[PDB]
Amino acid sequence: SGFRKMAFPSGKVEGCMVQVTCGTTTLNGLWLDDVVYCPRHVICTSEDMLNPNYEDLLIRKSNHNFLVQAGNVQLRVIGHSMQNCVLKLKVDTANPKTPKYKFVRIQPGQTFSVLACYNGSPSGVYQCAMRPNFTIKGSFLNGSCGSVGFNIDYDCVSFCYMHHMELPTGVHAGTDLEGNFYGPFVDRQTAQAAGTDTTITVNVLAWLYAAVINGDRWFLNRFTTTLNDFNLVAMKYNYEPLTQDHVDILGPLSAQTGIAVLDMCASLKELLQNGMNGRTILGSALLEDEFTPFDVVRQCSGVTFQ
Amino acid sequence: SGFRKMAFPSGKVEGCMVQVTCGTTTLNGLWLDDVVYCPRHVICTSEDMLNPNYEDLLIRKSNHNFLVQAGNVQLRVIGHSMQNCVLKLKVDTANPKTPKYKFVRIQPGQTFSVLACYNGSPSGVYQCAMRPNFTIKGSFLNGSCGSVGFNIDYDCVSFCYMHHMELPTGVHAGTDLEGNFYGPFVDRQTAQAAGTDTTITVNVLAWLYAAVINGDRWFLNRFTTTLNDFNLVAMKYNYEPLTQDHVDILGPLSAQTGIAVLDMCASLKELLQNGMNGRTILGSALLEDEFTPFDVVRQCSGVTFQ
Ligand SMILES: *C(=N)[C@H](C[C@@H]1CCNC1=O)NC(=O)[C@H](CC(C)C)NC(=O)c1cc2c(OC)cccc2[nH]1
Ligand SMILES: *C(=N)[C@H](C[C@@H]1CCNC1=O)NC(=O)[C@H](CC(C)C)NC(=O)c1cc2c(OC)cccc2[nH]1
Repeated sequence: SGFRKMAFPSGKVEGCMVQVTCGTTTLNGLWLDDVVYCPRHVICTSEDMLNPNYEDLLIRKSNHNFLVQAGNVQLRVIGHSMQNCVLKLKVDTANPKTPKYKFVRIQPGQTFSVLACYNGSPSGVYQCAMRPNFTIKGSFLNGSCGSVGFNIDYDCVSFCYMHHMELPTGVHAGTDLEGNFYGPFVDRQTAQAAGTDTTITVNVLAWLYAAVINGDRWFLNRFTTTLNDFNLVAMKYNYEPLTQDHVDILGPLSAQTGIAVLDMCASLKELLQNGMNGRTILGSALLEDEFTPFDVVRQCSGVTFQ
Repeated sequence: SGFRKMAFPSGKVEGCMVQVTCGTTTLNGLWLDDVVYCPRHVICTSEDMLNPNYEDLLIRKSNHNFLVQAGNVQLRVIGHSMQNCVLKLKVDTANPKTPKYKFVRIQPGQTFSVLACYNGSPSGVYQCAMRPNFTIKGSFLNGSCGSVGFNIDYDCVSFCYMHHMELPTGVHAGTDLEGNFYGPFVDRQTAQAAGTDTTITVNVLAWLYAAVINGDRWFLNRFTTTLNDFNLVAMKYNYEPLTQDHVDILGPLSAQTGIAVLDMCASLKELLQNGMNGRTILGSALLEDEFTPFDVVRQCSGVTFQ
């Protein structure tokens, strides 16, 4: 029993983090096989940062301008290339700890673990959601760039995120491991706006099912609703429209708890309209939206990895 | 910027988790050097837990009744002993992945990372506090006993917790790695009460300092108070009394934010008396008490380990 924001064990990723230095700037990179992946702004100087021409800054640099070290081991760089917003440095030695791995572009509302790193060394791990406006609510300081987010499916690490910037509002933005930003952001020292963020309805409902599985049941009611009528209440309170694909995803949970999806929608509707009344669900006074239905199912059925 | 409940990177601990089988029952153990540590109730049969005589169940068992598996490697058991509520299995081979480590008995209000495991393999990691009533608010299913809690200081893992039971109210209890329970709990299927749980006042203030560091400042006020006067407010509201030791520990944070401890107590008093008014602090509608002052400084100044 109990239910926590839980991250994936980070052993397989800690083994891949290295420090990458170019001139003054140091950040993190990801060492897999014979390639190190790192954010490309490692090649900026404190002036050229307000609008860099990265194709023309990469030209002033040769391999040996790139200092890569795994722990105290220095790696020899034997090639370098730019793909979108990441640099890829070919190194002489292939990471003996390379896990079996995939590169995956994640979808809004999906969750992943972040291993926050500084100077190539892990500091901590936490779970995160890719918000609908393509930001994440993380904990990142100077030097954190190159930190990666990931999921683990059995033995396979799915890398989905590399960290690149903090926006004005204090949320975070970054790329997939192909260097393509999530969202409309660019890697330049400019003030960029994220759009308005809705709440992930399908996740809030999966959390209500976790609550019920764990004994927390005061929010259950006698009522019902329809997908279209609840969706009017979702608009008003800034929740993503709920779809029949979402309904289908909540079904194994609906079928474990004996509570049909649309009656759980009805319980939610009434929490949105009247609030919680100073009570709590799974220890929270707010509606939590960073658990996918998969997360709820992993944590209530006990899925392992190694 | 940002602030999350972060766990320590779990790599050094994953290398130590193994499976321990005694008849029908399988749970987790901790392999360090040539010794495996696991909860002694691995030797109970599904009947005997209501009142076990552990010395007399442990006598019916020989080395070879204990099957240890580290991944797929079966370890040979060459000795066994009971120390308080933990079994110690002497195995022929020393764990090649043994980190530098100590066993530590932590104090109420200190935090630690939990690596939750099943069948000897890691499922996930989250951060936890030892409540004042010596329980923890975790996420543990059947098979999770033997999961351990730990802190990392640079290169040394400090093991502080091994998981043994869930109480009626759905909180959790366990031992230090010498097998002594935190709290008044015993390892038998009996009706056991956690005491009344107070809130960890020194941690709530540490979270308010974190909030201010990160821009959340709306709870700051013009008023002040005294140590004895706020403590009258802490009693009524179920908070542990604040001491000048606590003041002294909150001082480096008071000196980073330019806010003396007693002015921050004053902000808290009025949150306790008036609520939050539908607002949030660091994304929470509740007052968080599972960040120690140390945790706040680790996360706001970016401390690393590996
Ligand atoms: C990576 N090391 C760092 C991570 C930030 C540091 C502070 N918290 C983070 O998450 N990234 C950056 O510093 C990034 C570098 C560019 C060249 C890609 N810049 C920013 O992240 C940045 C610029 C900025 C402005 O205008 C300059 C205004 C508000 C916020 C902001 N953030
Ligand atoms: C260990 N593998 C397991 C962990 C539990 C499983 C369910 N959630 C957990 O945390 N421990 C036990 O099953 C433990 C066995 C020993 C201590 C004999 N028993 C309990 O944890 C337990 C007994 C109990 C009773 O019986 C009076 C009543 C309410 C709750 C409860 N929990």
